[PDB]
Amino acid sequence: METIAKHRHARSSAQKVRLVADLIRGKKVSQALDILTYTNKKAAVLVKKVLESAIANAEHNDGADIDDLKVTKIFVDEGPSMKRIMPRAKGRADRILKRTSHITVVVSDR
Amino acid sequence: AVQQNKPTRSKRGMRRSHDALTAVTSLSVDKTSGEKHLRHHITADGYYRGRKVIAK
RNA sequence: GGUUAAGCGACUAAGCGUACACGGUGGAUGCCCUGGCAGUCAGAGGCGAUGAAGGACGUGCUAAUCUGCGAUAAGCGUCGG
RNA sequence: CCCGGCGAGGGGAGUGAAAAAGAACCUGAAACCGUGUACGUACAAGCAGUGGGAGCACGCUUAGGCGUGUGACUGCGUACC
RNA sequence: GUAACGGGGCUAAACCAUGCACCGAAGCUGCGGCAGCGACGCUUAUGCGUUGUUGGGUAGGGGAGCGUUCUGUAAGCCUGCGAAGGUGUGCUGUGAGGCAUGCUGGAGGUAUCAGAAGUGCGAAUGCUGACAUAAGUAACGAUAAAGCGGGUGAAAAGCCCGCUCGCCGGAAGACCAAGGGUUCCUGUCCAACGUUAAUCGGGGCAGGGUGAGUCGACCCCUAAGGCGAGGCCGAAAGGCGU
RNA sequence: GACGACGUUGAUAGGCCGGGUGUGUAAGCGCAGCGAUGCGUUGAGCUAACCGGUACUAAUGAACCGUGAGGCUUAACCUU
Repeated sequence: METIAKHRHARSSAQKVRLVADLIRGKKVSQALDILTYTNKKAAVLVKKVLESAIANAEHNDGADIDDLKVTKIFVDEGPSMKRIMPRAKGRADRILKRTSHITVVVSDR
Repeated sequence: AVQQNKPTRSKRGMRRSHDALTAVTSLSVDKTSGEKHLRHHITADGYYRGRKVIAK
């Protein structure tokens, strides 16, 4: 049995988030939580929130046990971008992109 | 000042091979409170080496 | 089976490449028409000091915009359906 | 009903022929960016292909020595308008 | 930078004369297949038995075809027992192509023989939209400067309160005109906006707030100048002026 | 990044104690003078990175990575 939790339209570039995601791939949930607690990155808070939600879904919907769960799969996907204008010198204008991403976490008893 | 050719995606990955970060190898356990904490750091509840430092 | 010597020799992937499977981004393609384009046969070819064309502000059980209307203000009288 | 900041965003239940039709909504192509698996790659020099060709993986086969993916080594080879 | 045989290296693997072998091209021969033009069999609505010979190609001339949208044939034919479109696989022709079928999709498609064209894109520093590269690199806007305690909150270097420190003071203080038009006060919210966070804001939403016989406008009077009944002048429009 | 020293069985850094060096007679009090000042206590007070010492403060018990006798062939040797 597998349980899925997602966070779509997160305000962070996929490249920055992917650094944290690779840290907990394939690890146990108990060990994964400790690692995220002592990581000084903004994306760590975002990923930790999603992982906790997936764990809760397993008990309520599937009736699983914490001791047998581990992070089977994890990946990050790019989302829509927002266009903005930044004035420059001598009357020139520039385009600014504010990227977002989708975060998916899969936990299973395997 | 500027490039003459477009770098490939393969080259971009090669430069990025040193950007991976490292996790904490391990963390200590308090002697009295029993909770986990960073080595040489105060615990969340205010303990340190079982001395109960100020926890305001 | 043991020691020494000489010759030969797989298992590593920080990353990267090709193929396949499953996704994200993006809005092409197919299908659709209360909108347009070009004509035929009939109309009518003017409105205004009895205040025009076009506008401002108001008007509901009503905060905004559109349509209608004008302090008798999403309406009043009369004759027909 | 559950996680979350009486959030954003998700997992169940329910409606429906269909929810991978959930309002960022018919169909959902390409550039571009990711996860998984097989094979190759850290003493080798250049339009990256073409002719020859070992090994490995996999599907077949009345072992029929064939099919598919990968490509150590070697001859030739300086894009298009 | 050896740099005046392509390199090793050679006393023949150098030079002259004579002779016999072998290597060597898309040239010639052998085997299989396609097409153009000739003469013959008077074959034949023409394909062959034959039969000789030919087939590099820019500018350019001549000949023959594939596919796309629309009209007739069609009140026909195929289709919810799954159409167009999208994505794979197998077979097939000399080529542009064609046929069958798995998955996705959920309502239209069209043989044959004729007819008509907005009928085929890689380039024009082409036009519109979407997405890459440099790169997680430069930068975050006057070098007047900050430190600590408490409070609120999911979260406080930036918000509120308190004690210190620093800066302007003919202003970086106070009151107006011009211009702007609710930015003013209170409650509430944090997606977007603020070059960071945000509980805060000139941001989102709702309510409240501008009281004159004496201040200003209107009003009475005129300057520069404008308009101007009659009038003078000018093809028309119109110009000057009491 | 790297490189060197040390972590209680301890002088690695700060503080502390003594000394050195630099500056040049602190403050308070007393005396002389109408006063500005001068003189005594006094070469006084203060003193960064330096020298010789000292566990007062901080360098915690653990945890983590790295394994378990190390291929085939031939010759000489153990057994010249």
